[PDB]
Amino acid sequence: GEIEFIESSKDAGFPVINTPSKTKLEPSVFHQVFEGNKEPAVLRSGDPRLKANFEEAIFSKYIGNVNTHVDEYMLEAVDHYAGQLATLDISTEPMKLEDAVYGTEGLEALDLTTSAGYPYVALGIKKRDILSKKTKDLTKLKECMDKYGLNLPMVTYVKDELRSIEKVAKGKSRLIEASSLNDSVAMRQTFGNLYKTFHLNPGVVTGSAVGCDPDLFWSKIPVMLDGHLIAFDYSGYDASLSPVWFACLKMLLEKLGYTHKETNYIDYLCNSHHLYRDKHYFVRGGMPSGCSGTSIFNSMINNIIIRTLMLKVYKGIDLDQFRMIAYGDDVIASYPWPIDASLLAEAGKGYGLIMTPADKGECFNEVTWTNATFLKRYFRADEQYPFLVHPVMPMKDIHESIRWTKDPKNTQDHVRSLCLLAWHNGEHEYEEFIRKIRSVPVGRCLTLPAFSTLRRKWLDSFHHHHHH
Amino acid sequence: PNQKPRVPT
Ligand SMILES: [Cl-]
Ligand SMILES: [Cl-]
Ligand SMILES: [Cl-]
Ligand SMILES: [Cl-]
Ligand SMILES: [Cl-]
Ligand SMILES: [Cl-]
Ligand SMILES: [Cl-]
Repeated sequence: GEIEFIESSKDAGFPVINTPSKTKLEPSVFHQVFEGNKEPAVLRSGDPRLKANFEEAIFSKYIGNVNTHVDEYMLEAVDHYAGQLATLDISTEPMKLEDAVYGTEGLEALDLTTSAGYPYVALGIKKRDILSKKTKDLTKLKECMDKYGLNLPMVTYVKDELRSIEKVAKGKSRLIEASSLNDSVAMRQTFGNLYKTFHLNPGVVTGSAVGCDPDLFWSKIPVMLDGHLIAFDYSGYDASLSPVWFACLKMLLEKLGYTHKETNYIDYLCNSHHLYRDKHYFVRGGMPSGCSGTSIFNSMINNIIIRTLMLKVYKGIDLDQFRMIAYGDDVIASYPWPIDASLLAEAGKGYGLIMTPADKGECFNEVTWTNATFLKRYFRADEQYPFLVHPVMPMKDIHESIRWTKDPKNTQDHVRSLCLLAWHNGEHEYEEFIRKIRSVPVGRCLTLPAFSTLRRKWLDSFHHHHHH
Repeated sequence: PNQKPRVPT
């Protein structure tokens, strides 16, 4: 991805986006109880913790584009992955407006708490001023869609979230795009059935984990990925995507039955128009993280990429024996024979991708079930029921999270969520977590689950059939 | 996979 044109918003009539410059994250009541090194990401140029130029850092992931045609390797990769998706019978029929907006099986209701994007943010019009959970009203939305139309600019925000000491110092804060409510809606109508099918079918057929429930999904992963594991990381995946990968994504959707006109929304994601504060700019390539379906599309593209690299490096590869599960850039895969990921990384580099060893490793080492992580979680077989696998979020991560809050009024939900993550670390670690939480008065005002209850409910969850 | 007792996190 690359920035192709920048201008002062006022020269083109756009008002300045008044995006918050102060973090909503504050130290929580548990900040002193637990240890941690993460702090809120830098959100403004003047941050005294900066040790690099902010604006440069944030836009630096737009490393450029490789200007290539869709090659032979890509074509076979698309064909192989389209073959899997075909077995899913994804309907390319538009999703009915109400289903797209207010919720349906496999596609949660449009989040009414996130930004409505442009022009709404400039007019003080919030999603809630247009939409109604209670009434499922669509009259106002339609007025809005007709009045303002589609293909509106995206609003660029700096993601307000915890980051490592090093990422704070380097101003390496993440940018997310707020698609206009009009474009979000039109995209959910166009691809909603694909979103639903993906959400209902995490695994090796969609090659996606988007929308999965790790508590349940983890036990399936080693059944699905039964060869020698393959895993590696990308650096700035989203912004590194060149247009060629979107071209591949468009071919893939066409094989699925989408018309050329329907894939036009992919051009909207690729060659994009943004507002960042007082600037207005155009980008060619790069997935604009935050728009409708970005995790799904990123995941689909990853399926094309990895197959492409294997086909390129290993001419004798048999893709029918390759398996992978992606969540955007995050991947866990397997092949029955050992595969040299450093080789795949060099191939990727020729395609404008930056792949590094898994988990900040120095060498493309062997990935084992002991060291493998996915969605930041390790895999640990239950001691009593070996076929059940615990998703293990490191206690360090749980500690980082508990020390800060964006709204202390949600302490109960926040802590409960962390408890659902923590117990997988074991009874001793859990009792210690709980003891430390209760070492401050707020901790004793909370309804915290008992370990035995967590374990029991986890074991019972595997009893209830799940719709696919 | 590894079991918790055999491997920690
Ligand atoms: Cl601690
Ligand atoms: Cl944010
Ligand atoms: Cl799941
Ligand atoms: Cl990162
Ligand atoms: Cl080969
Ligand atoms: Cl059971
Ligand atoms: Cl299931």
